[PDB]
This record gives sequence, structure tokens and C-alpha cells, in this order.
Amino acid sequence: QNLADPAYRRRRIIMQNMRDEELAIAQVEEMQAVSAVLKGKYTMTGEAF
Amino acid sequence: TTAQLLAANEQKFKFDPLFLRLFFRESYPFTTEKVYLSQIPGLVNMALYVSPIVSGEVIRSRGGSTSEFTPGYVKPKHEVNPQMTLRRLPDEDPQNLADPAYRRRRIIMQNMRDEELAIAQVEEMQAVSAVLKGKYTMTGEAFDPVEVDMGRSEENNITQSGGTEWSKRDKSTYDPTDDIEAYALNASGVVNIIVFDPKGWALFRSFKAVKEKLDTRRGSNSELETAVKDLGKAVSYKGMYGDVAIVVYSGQYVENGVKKNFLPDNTMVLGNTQARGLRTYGCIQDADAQREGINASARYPKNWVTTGDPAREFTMIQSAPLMLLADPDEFVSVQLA
Amino acid sequence: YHGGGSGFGGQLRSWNPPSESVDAALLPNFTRGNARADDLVRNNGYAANAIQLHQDHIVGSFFRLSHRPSWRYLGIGEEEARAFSREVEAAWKEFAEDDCCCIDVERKRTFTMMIREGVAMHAFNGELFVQATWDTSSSRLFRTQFRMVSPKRISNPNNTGDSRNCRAGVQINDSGAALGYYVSEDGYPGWMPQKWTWIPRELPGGRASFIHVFEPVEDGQTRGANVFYSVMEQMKMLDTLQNTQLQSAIVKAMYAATIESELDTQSAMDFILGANSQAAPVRLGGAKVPHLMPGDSLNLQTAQDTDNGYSVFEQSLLRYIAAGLGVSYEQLSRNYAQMSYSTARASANESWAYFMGRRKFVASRQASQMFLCWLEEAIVRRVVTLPSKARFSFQEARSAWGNCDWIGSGRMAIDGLKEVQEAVMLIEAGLSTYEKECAKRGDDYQEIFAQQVRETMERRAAGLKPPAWAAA
Repeated sequence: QNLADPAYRRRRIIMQNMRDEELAIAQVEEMQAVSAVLKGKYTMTGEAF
Repeated sequence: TTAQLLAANEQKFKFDPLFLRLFFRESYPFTTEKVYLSQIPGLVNMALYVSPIVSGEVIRSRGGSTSEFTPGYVKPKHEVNPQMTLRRLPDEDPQNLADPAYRRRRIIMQNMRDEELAIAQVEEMQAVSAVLKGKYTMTGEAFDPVEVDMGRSEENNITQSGGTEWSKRDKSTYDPTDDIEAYALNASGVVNIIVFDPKGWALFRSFKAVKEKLDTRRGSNSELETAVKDLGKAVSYKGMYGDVAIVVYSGQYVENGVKKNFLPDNTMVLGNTQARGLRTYGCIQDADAQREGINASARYPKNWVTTGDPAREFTMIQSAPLMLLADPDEFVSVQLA
Repeated sequence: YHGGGSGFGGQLRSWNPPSESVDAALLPNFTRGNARADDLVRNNGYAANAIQLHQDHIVGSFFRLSHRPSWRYLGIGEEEARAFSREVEAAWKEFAEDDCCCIDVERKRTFTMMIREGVAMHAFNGELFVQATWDTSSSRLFRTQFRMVSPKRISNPNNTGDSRNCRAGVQINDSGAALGYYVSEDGYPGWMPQKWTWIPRELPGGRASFIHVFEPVEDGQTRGANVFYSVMEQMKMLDTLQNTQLQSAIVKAMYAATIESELDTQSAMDFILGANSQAAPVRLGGAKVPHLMPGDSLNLQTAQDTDNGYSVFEQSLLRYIAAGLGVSYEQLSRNYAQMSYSTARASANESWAYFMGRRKFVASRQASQMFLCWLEEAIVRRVVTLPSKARFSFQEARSAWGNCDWIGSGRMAIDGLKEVQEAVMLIEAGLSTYEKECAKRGDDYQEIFAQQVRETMERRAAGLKPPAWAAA
């Protein structure tokens, strides 16, 4: 009950997506930080990088 | 060899949405994957005689039925590219003349006109195929086939057969009124309008009794227009015939180059001028359209540039229409062979 | 009529502008025109000066209220009308020029700056939107707060091809009246999804909710046009010419001389320019007489005049720009060349006529509507009490109860003494009253009278000579 038209569902999807990217990048930053602290060096490699 | 363009006409075909206007009002846009229409039987078994001792046979309470439908999608589009702009247009003088930029704003304008006209034709055929017959099927090259099937009793859609053909029986000393009454006996509710087809009207009018119902001092109150009344318009609101209203509809739509008639070759459609009609418009499915916050609308227009080598500024309109008939037994369609 | 024909010798055979309404000739290019006008204001010396002149001359340092309800029409009696005017003026004075700046929801501007910013927005955008809101959670006496909305945020129906009734995001009824506007959200980060809201023009009770101010040109005009469409192109081209001429002058002045020789560059510049090898810098002290072998040579480059008639062309272009915008040429260009008294006075008059027109229309209308919107709230909250036996209620006569006049800053005289003698001479005859002469200096006569009647008391009590205006 109390449904919403798709113009609102699209916005909800958009916010949850943007929060997902922000969390992922924060996680990457923390991963670099821990390796920089626990050890002197860290390697930065990827599949297309 | 100078010149001047004094007159520049434009050609059109006979097009007016009579069937959509009369029977389909109160448009209801919806944001839903599928809509429901619910019918309830309402047949009451007669109270059978029962002895004062047995006291049995409880009666089932009546229960209705429903249906679900999915609206179709339609999207015409056009184009404009710099090549068409340079040469000239058939609607500007050799004198006067304009910069290339304005010819584009004229071509886009006529493209808009053609798009809206095509959508209107789709809506009108959508309505007419729903009035005449219970069901229609929307099919296309890339559109997966989906059909709409309102529940119309087989006893409607009556057509004439080896017997009782108006064409075969004599045009003098016979009545069409009794056949009209026998046909209209089926419809649920009163009938208030009859929508002929020019050939069907010509067949009906030639009867000797129908003339007699018009020129009688005290046997009727009907009045018609037997002579030629309308020759260029697509509608003809002729006079009443006793109680009903007589209408002749000759409207044309084009599929391929040729011109075709909406009403198929002398049909007659009994009906009520206040028939409950539904005009449902679905949800437009376009990413930019939902960016703007627009949904459950009709005629969403847009344009863009394609950044290709020849460029191009396209033009598109999207409708997603679907016309329903809340009660499909308030009409009676007759073939009139 | 040669004007509508081919032209003199066919020169005009390609100038065939389309005969289209103002809307169809403005709306498709609205956003780009607004953006270009903003770019001109933010990055050009003369456009900023023109906006500054608009704000400082039209409105000034203070924009004072003068309330004159029409008592004859209402039949309320002179003394009651005067007392009501005094009470309303005191209430407005306490609410408009406060220090906490609670007239504006953003708590950034007082009333005078709001009027000035409205005139500015009406200058380089041709419209202004003021939204009157409520904050019922507030504990202040007056809960009516105003907000200034940039015309960019009154977006269209999301830029889609629009229609007849819904134009430029301003919903319209069958006639030309406007029913409801569309407001957006200004998101600085640039990633939030945009949301559009509907704000109706008038509340059901008749109160003004969302205000639109502009001056139309033709029969139908949904949104106005700024005063830059006349002269943007010349302004940008003039700026480019200025920068290009400056860079060319610098390039021409950079290369002082030119050494022509056969030997090595280090040796050639060592033996001629005086640079020591112990590229190579040259000391700038003293006078030098180089010794040139037959092969070598020295040339002192000469440059053109740094400004070979550029200032006159600048003069012509600035004259054109000033003619387009509206202000005089001297104020825009700061030239102020030699001129007699008559020429300067004519210049000032020609500017002040337009300034008075703009002030009488835009600032006056905006101030009157805002004042009425506050006055309704003041009346309802019993903070101000209407006279009894009124022929109409406040609802039935909106303007008559609050028919108000505003006094702005007055002119700064070129001749300090001539204006004073003019005012005195007019007062001696019956041609002009005290209010008219005191208002041209932007002062209210009642305050002056009260100040004088306390000054005479102070002078009498302190033991000094009585003033000139005292009655013996």
C-alpha cells in the first residue's frame, strides 16, 4: 500500500548507487593506508592497470 | 527568368476522431504494469417453490470476474541533416528567401506535425477496432504480440447470413425497423445513437418504408436529411429517427501509401452516446523522461544531436496508449451484407 | 517603401528575419543568453560598473517608506488615518531595518540590500522572484519571511519541448495570467539528483505567495529579456581587442635591439653586448660603445606607437555600449573630458530620467507588494488595529488600506548653491510645497519638523539665541 511512481524509484536507486561508490572508494583508501602503516611499501596493481 | 510564388496549398485526408470523442472520455493515466477491469454477473435464480417442511438448498452468493491488460508502445521519429537544408523548399518564394538556419526550424515544425498526426491515427484505429469487435491485437515487426480481449458475449457482433439480407430482399413494402429492434434487443441498457457507414446508410435510406416514416402526418416525430447534406466532411450528424440519433462516419487512415476507411464497408454500430469508455495511457519508458520526473503521460517529445560526421538532429514522440471498454455489451455491431 | 524590398542595389537580398512572436524568438536561447550575460558581468570592467551605477543611483543607500492610505475612499476620517499611518510606519521601521536580519530566511540581507539585489537581478536577467514564506516554529512577533530566488532556478518543464499553456515553467490559464511557477533546487556539489517543486502564485486566501516582477514588451511575454541582448557582442569583441592590443604592445616592446654577426654567439654577445662569460646576462650600469668588425652589425629596433589611435576607437565603442545600456557615457567610461556646465547638466538629466523610470517601476512595485504581504500578517496578529466603521474590510480593499509611496536617495547637485536657491525661490512662491522640496533631498518633512521643534526647546533651555524658525 502507498506505492510510488517510477520517477521516485529511479531516484532511490540513484542514491543507493552513489552511496555504494562512496563506500568502495573509502574502502580502497583504507586498504592503502593500512599497508602503508603496517609495512613500509605497498603495490598498486589491477587487471586493467 | 525571375519568378514569384503566389500560392502554395497543402493536401490533407478526411480525419476526425469521432469514435474516440463520443464513446471514450475521462482519460485515466496510470503508473502500473497492468490494469484491472472487473465484471459481476448479477443473475438471480428465481425463488423456486419449497414445501414448508424440507427447508433446504442454500444459494451460492454471486462472485465476479476480472482481467489484466498491458498497454502497448509506439514511437515515431524523423530526422534532419545539413544536406536537405541547402537547396530550397517548395514553400518559399524565389524572391524573399531565408538563411539555411530557418529552413531547419521549418522542417522540424512539419516533422512535429506529422508525428502528432501519426499518433492520433493510432489512437483512432485503436478505438474503432475496439468498438466494432470485442478484441484487437497490436502487432509490429519489433513489438512482441500482445492482445486485449474484453469479454463480449458471442451473441453480439451479429452478422447476416443466407437469410434476412437487406440487399437480397425487396426495397418496397418492407421494414428495417423490426430488424433494428430485434438486433438492439441484445444490448444491455438503452441505445441512443447509430453510427452508419456511407454504403450502409445508402442501403438503409432507399427503403420505401423509411421514407414513409418521415412524411406521415401523425404516425411519427422523426426527421432526417434524405438529400445530400455533407460531402466533404468526415462526419454527418443527421436528424433523429424516432428516438435514436443517426450518424454517418467516413474517416480515413493510411497504412502504406494507400488510403483506407475506418468503418469496414457498410457496417452498422448500435450504441449509447454515454457509453462508459476508458482512455488509459501507460508509462513512458525513456531514461531522460524519467530524469525530468515525467511519467504516465502522452506525447513526450525530445530531440538530440548525434555527433556523427554528417551530424543530424532527430525528433521523437512516444505515447504508449491503450483504450478500454468498461462494459463491452452496451454496443451491438451488425454487418448488413 | 525601399525598407521592405530587395534593397538599394540588392545589398539587402539576404536579410529576411523571420516574423515570429517575442516568445518564439527568446525562449529557445534563454539559458545561453543568461549565461553569457552573467559571464559579461563577472569578467568585464564596464558591465560591473554599469550594474554598480544601477544599484547606487536607482535605489541608493536607503529606501524609506511613506504610507498614505486613501481615507476619502474609505471614509475613515483624517486623524484616524494619520494615526494608523504612524503606527504602521513605526512597525515597518522596526521590522525592516533590524540588525539580526530576520527579514530574509537566509539571514544575510536587510531590506535595502534586498531592493538593491532585486534591481540588479532585473538588470542582467530581466526578472526577479521573491518568495514569501512562513516559519510557524518561530517565536518572533512577525513570522513572514522573504526569500530571493535566482531566475535560473525557475526552470522550464525540465527543458522538454513545451506547450501553449505551460511556457518556460510558468503555468498559464486561458488568458495571459500566471497561476503557478516551478522552482528547482540549487545543488552546489553537482551530484545530487534534482527535484522540482510547484509553488502556486497566490494562496487561497488572496495573500501573495510567490512574486514575479518584470516589464513586458509585446502582447505576450512569459519571461523578460535583459538589457544586454543589445550590446553583448560588441562588449566581448571590445574586450578581445583590448587584450590583443595589450599583448601586441608587450611583444613589440620586448625585443630591444638585434645583433647581427658571424662569430660564435657567446663570443658575439661577449664582445658587443658587454656580457661577461665569467643565456648570458648583461649588466645595466653605464654607457657602452661596442667595437664592431666589418662582418658584425648592431640594430636598434624601433616599434610603432604603443597606442596608435586605439583610444579613439575605444571611445566610439564605449559610447555605443553606454547608448545600449542606458547610463550616460561619462559615468560608464569615467572619461569626464572638458565640458561646460550646460553639457554636464544635460548629461545628468538624460541619465536621471531613465533612473527615475526604473525606480518608479521595479523597486517601487517590489517594495509595495512585499509591504502589503507583511501588512496582512501585522493586521491579523492584532499588532496593528484598524479604525472602526470601515466601509470595506481589509480583504475587500487590498491597495486602498495600504496605498504606499516610497522615497529614495536624491540627486547629488553639480552646483551646491544653485539648487538651494532654486528650492528657496520655489518655497517663497506657492508653486511647490515643503514635502516636495524636502523629498528631493530624500528627507521626510515630519521628522524635520519634530527635530526643529526639539532643537528650539534645547536652544531656549540651554541659554542660547532662539533659532530662525522659532515663532516669536
